[PDB]
Amino acid sequence: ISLENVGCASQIGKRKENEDRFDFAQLTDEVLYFAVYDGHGGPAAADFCHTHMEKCIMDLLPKEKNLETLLTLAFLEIDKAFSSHARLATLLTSGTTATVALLRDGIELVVASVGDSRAILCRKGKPMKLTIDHTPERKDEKERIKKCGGFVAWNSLGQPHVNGRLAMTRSIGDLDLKTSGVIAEPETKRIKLHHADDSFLVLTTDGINFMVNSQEICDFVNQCHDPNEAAHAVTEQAIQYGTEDNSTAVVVPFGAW
Ligand SMILES: [Mg+2]
Repeated sequence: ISLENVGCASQIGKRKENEDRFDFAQLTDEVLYFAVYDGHGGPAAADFCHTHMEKCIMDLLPKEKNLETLLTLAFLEIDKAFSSHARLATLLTSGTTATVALLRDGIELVVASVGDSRAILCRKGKPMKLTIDHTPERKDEKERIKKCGGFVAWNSLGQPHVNGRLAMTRSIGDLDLKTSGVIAEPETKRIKLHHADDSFLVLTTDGINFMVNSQEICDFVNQCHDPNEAAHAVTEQAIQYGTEDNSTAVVVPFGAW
């Protein structure tokens, strides 16, 4: 897996600020990192994650061999550190998704997420979704919101929001909703890559996600010669469909690219 062929694109769109962050790096000889963070309420929370995630992960790697466990601890560590940082005034309502992929030894893929940023494995030409959206229509998420003293309010567009404010049920930051069910504990997915079958991994933010489903995302990517082109093609398509949000994509090529 060569990081020199990863594609990335981040387009601000019709917003005053780009609140998306993305990154990838080689953390150790065995472990590669890829992440998108889709901010809301100001970029503070996404930028924080973008600034602190590598080190938080690298510190944990000699202590935790289980990548799913590691990523869970890391997300909670990062949220704890962010909350100290905001405390010490819009920062109290700054929040972010976080979708983090670790790839160990070129073959063991672990994805941890809170929120609605997607990670899609293209396996044998078909989308395999490696995240599930943390949104208020989800039965388990609904139930935990009520259990912790939050509630769901539906806006005039028929969209559900936690306490009438937040469209997702897990995030980093959103400190005012951390005691009402909006947790930083991620869900994780583990998959063994198969380099004959597996074509790429694509991470996307809501500027894309609101415009296209995950099959359409794979479609855009597959019509492109390289990941770099693919990553721009995905973001530009979202914009052409009239998206108003920041649009960010990371395309990581695998054996079957
Ligand atoms: Mg956003």
